[PDB]
Amino acid sequence: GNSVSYDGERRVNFNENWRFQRETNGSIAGAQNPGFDDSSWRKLNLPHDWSIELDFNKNSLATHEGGYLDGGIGWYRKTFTIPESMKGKRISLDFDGVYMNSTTYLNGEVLGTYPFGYNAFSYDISDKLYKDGRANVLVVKVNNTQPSSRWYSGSGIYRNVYLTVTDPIHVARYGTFVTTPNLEKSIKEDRADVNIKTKISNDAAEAKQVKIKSTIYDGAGNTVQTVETEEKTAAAGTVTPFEQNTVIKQPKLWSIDKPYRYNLVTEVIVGGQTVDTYETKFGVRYFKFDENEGFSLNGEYMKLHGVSMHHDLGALGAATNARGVERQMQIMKDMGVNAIRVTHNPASPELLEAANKLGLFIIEEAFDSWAQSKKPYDYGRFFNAWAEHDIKEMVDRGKNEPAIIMWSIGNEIYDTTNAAGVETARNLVGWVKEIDTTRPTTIGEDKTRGDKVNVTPINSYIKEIFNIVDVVGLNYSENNYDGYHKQNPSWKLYGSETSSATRSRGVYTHPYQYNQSTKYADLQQSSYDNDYVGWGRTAEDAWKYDRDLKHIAGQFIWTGFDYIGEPTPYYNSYPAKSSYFGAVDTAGFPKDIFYYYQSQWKKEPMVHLLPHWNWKEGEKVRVLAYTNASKVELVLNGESLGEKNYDNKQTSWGAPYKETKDGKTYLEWAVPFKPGKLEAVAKDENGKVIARDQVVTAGEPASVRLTADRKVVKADGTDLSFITADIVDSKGIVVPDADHLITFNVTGQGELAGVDNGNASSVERYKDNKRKAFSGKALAIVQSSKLSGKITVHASVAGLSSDSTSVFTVTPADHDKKIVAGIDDVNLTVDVNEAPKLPSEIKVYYSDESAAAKNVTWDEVDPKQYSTVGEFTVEGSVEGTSLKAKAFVIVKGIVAVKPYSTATKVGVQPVLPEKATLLYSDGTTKGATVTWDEIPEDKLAKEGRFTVEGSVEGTDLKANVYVRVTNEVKSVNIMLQEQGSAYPKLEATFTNPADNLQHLNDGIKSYTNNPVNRWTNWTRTPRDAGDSITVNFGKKHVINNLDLFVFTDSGTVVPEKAEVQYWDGTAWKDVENLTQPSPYVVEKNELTFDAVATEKLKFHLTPSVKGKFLALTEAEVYADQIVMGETAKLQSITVNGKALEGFDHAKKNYELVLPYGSELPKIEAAAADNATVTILPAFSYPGTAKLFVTSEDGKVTTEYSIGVSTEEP
Repeated sequence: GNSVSYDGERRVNFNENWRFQRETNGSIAGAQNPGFDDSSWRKLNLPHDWSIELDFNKNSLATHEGGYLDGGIGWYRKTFTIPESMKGKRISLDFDGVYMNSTTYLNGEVLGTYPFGYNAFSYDISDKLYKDGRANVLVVKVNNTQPSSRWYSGSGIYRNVYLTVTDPIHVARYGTFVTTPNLEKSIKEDRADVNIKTKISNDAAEAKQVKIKSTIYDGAGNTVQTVETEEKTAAAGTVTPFEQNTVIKQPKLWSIDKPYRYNLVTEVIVGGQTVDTYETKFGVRYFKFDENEGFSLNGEYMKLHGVSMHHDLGALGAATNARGVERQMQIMKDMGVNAIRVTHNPASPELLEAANKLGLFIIEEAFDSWAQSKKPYDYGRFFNAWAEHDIKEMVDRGKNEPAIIMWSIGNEIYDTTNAAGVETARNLVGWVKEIDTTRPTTIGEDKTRGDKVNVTPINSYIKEIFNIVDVVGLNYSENNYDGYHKQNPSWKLYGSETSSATRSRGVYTHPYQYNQSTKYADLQQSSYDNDYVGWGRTAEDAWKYDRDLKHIAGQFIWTGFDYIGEPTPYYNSYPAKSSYFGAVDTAGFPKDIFYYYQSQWKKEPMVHLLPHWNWKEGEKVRVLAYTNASKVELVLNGESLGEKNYDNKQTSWGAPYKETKDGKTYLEWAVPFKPGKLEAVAKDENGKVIARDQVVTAGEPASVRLTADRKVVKADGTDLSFITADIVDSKGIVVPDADHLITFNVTGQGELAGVDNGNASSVERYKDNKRKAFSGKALAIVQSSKLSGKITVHASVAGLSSDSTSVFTVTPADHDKKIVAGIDDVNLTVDVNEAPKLPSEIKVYYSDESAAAKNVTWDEVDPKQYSTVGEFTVEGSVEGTSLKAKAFVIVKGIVAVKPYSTATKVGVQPVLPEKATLLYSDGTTKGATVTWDEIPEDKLAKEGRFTVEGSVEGTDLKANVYVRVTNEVKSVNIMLQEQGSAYPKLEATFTNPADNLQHLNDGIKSYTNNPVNRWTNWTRTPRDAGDSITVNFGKKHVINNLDLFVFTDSGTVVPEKAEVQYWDGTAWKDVENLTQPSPYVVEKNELTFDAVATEKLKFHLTPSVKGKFLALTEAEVYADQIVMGETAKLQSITVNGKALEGFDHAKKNYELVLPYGSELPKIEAAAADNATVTILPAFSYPGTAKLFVTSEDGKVTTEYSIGVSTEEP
């Protein structure tokens, strides 16, 4: 409980040294009062979301709409003391945000409560604090009862917390309001009129004469204008407004492509000298929403290329972070976005700051729902009492911001059709108009959609509300865009939410089909932009609707970034947790629709090829090229496939745009896949090259190379660097479908903030060290600490060469001068007897992220280290700075023999794969083609195993493999009947004696005229729960089809469902390719279920019409295959052919002490009755050889580990 630091700064950071606890076994009595002992409670910093830390409970009170993260009640506590420096002056506690139903106590007394929680609030605290110097105990209770939102929201203090220390006479909470009336006219004379409607409050015991000095500061820092008011009395305890006017000569206008701003410093003067100062940054701008010409900033017309977003920052959870929000805005700007529609709740301050700096329009949403709540614990529970306060606070906070151009009142509100809804809307508009009057108020409506093909008539109350608001927004109602403009010329229209399509990264299924909200087995969505919710639209359709109409200001594509929760195409699905709507995945890797929108909006030339190039030989693959170029041709590994081009179509008012004759905005080809490289060139209207892009096929996974966005970060303790882990081919090409487990490791002046891959269907906790790559990529976030230095990140994958990358951490004072911040170390790996390569120039990283390449002098080299196997380091120097370089080089290759195993049995040759691993005793993992030795049938037609030599190609040494006695598979041929066979036997939960179950495979049906064949489940006792049928097999074949026909009578009906299953040999498991049909009582049917090892095949049923019983007519099944068998435990263990000390099942690990520098031991092990043993020869000095064995049929196994140890040097 250290005293808060303070050095005269008006606002003091308060995120340090807090304690947290989450209720798990009922209420924690006595938490609020100081008497509680929180010694055991964990420490942490306040940008924090205790709902992302937890794991995905599928029984969480929040269903799929919420991400399945648990909510509940959490407690926060801080003990602190006020330094004497701040005694006798006003202090207040400010929260920028804390989720639902906050209740804060101080010194064991209720300090206040605030339900809304998406919005900042404050409490006055000076009186409560102990001026005696005692320890003040602050407690915050958060009661985010989980069923409270549609989208995942996090929990706890997810925004920065501050203390505000000011003189008793001080500027108000938001006591500044900079506006430039009539700028549209005054700009003609290069003169920006300014008004400063500042406010000051006096908490002193008696009124004092007060004076204001306000000076507008240029962006660089030089002054621009100054003003000073005549002194007036400030009545004690009340706010006395002031107003000043000034003119700025030749203003620098804020613009999307040039976001300039001015800083205003208001100094309060009492007694002839300053007593308080306030900083507020504004900009000079003027925009108009015209009912005919739409949006236009300054005197320039421009469409509102916008996207909706959610406050969710991704792997960070709900916790705000400046760099993360900045990265999101920068990516969206790179997409060509102009405006951001903020969620359905107010914006974080970091979002507004990023918008101002990068130049993006912002629309603030007030509420997700009015009094009519949408969830049992939603905000509507408190609306009647807190709506005015919340809307007033939001408008007051955002008013000075130049980025904001709107104040949305709500969205998707189900009581908006009632008269009371109109009354509430009028009241809300009035409340908003009280503070701010220079921005329109709007509302997003969806009920106007109706049938999305026709101009739906408008409900009367909706018409009244639309008249009330200044600008009207529409949800998925493109059909009403032009009609309502004709029927209501006064209105101004724009698309609040359009094209709610779904798409996953790296998934390219059903290219030639468009489906409306259809689930799939793999829990994915096609990236061909052909899947959407029923009310949504294809992105091309929505963009075509918006583009053609002048009066429409623009659209806001839903969910620029996907977010946790709301997986609409997979309602109530168990593994699905994250929305698919994202144009950029949760981690931040763009999808292909990113490039579509880039081509559509950004004016720079570019090209992107949609599908990856790792398909099967001889297959036709749909290839689409998003581009704004007039021509494109694909050079398929040397030969041009064919050129396609656009037509420079012009809109009604003459806007030029490109599109094909067919009316498609994207070029397309149908190409038979040929492995190799596929390059595309964009040719301008004259046929001259303007941009290029290529996709090249990848091979086997080779490495895990890491890339960081910003290699230099600030040491403030919160700046982040986003590192991308890519599974890449030996050539360095990212493998399109790579999905492996990556284990990270971070050391230095930084910590692992989180990990991500973007797999919406993965339920792997974000706050963990390891993460499974999805579509060949993964993301690890590292945050700097208070101390300068470097952060080193290490990643490793089983079977692939590891990699490491560095991130340099400089102090905030350093980050304005290009002092040398560090140098990246070259990583090299070469075969034995292979010379190295050191680049003549290496990248030297100054501060300010202004890195560059510089000359390098490399120290002498001794060829001894490369005519051998091992590891070492090489040094160098750089002329520019005294800092030294460094290089790590790995030498590996042929060392010793490598273990391996395979399997066989009677009548079948062993499984001889055509590739062998180059798993030498050094950690090598290269693969090479192998031809295994021929074996005669004398060895194969009996029990036992044998050794087979692997004639590897291109390598000096051959591979040796051992044989298990379990493998069994022959063919996939068709079979009709068996003269002699005992396999076709069946059993069921119940069967009627008068209906033989074995008659279901006679092959006879009663379509024309034949004997009646059926099976009966009728019983006087109801059996509506369900019954199942089973069939056994012992074949070595693959199934071709499956029968599920049905017989019906006065008592029997069709099954409700068929939950087919397979028995590989140890349990029951559901089969793949189910495709169960709806009732089929009329005509024939055919099914082609997946081929699986199905020693016993079983399917469970339930009655289609309950109260009736089950029946069948023909359910023949055909084939099966077998894999596994039996074996025993471990028997042998050795080190360099010797024994081992203290070897027993009980001990976890064993080691052998060796002289220092000794060659790594050869470690071998064997198992009784020739079991599968995962032998692991020693590879390097650090590490231990860990072995695992297969034994018996179930959990029987034991971990055997031998750790190499040495003596001192």
